[PDB]
Amino acid sequence: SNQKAVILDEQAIRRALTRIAHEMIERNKGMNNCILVGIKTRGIYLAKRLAERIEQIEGNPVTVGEIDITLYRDDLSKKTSNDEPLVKGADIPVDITDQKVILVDDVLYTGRTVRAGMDALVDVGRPSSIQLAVLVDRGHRELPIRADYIGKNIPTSKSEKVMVQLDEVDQNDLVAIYEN
Amino acid sequence: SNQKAVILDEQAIRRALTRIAHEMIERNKGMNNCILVGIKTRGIYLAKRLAERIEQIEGNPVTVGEIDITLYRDDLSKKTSNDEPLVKGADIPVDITDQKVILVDDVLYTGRTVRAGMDALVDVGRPSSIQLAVLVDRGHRELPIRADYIGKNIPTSKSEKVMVQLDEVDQNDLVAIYEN
Repeated sequence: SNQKAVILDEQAIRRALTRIAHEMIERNKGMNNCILVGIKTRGIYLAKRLAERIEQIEGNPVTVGEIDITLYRDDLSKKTSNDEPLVKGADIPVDITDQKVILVDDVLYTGRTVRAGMDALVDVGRPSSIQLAVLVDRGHRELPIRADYIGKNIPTSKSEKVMVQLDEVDQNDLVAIYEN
Repeated sequence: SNQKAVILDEQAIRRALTRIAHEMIERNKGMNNCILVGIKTRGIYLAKRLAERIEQIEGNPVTVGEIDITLYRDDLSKKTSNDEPLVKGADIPVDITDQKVILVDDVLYTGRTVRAGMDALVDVGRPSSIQLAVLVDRGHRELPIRADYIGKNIPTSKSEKVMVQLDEVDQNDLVAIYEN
């Protein structure tokens, strides 16, 4: 059992998202004229949970969009994690120009997925600003990107992988770190 | 005289660049296989100064590239600062793929110029990472960008402008803050 450790149990996930929701409301005037955009399949589901939490706290709906991204690599190396983002498409159901957008990512690692998400946003509109909310920050950035909202920060080596499980995809809520 | 204040005199500029040069060498194995790329006219001149400082400390030359960017705005508002970057072109004289690149900016403000600089880099190659060095960070980010190396951090309001003067452009070395 010693090559996996739980870094967020289901309670901690709920608590972290609830805290992020409150931080969004405090920093962004109750989230009027602010849109959440998920990246990664699990980032999308997290953005939808966050929108529902903000609606319950504030009483007004929050719009959610999605950016569909797959990460590839240029070589045959299985150890190194996928680090070249391909934007498959995007669906943001309202105009973002002059609005605040918050990108929602499950795990902040190299920053490359975020960079492609910002590019996809500025391709469809001219938001007044883009912020970044992440469930876990595991360090090892390869770009000059930082999150505005963080569920939990953990130290990691490059030999490790962080796995997020969500009910919607995986039929359970958990975050764990694994040795590769 | 009370609508301008000097935040870096010529001594402080020299000292800040010398400190950034040492920090680059400590963090990046003496800057072998690391390229500096300036953005903004003054960011280019700063990158060339930094390269010369690293050469003097380490003894090996450092390659400098340039990205040519002009900032525009979509409206007639003179108060708000220019916030839409147009990449006019780039000249990076070596391949950047699998190399470390450091972008050099004079003043970090919204982050939008940096975002266009990263995009221009990933359009011509696949660097192993991109870092960011700035002479001054004046806050008020509009994107989730942070510098890796900072000469000086200052608090500012949106009513203020930061002016960098360099010998190469302005015939003097100074940084000041002004009330708009």
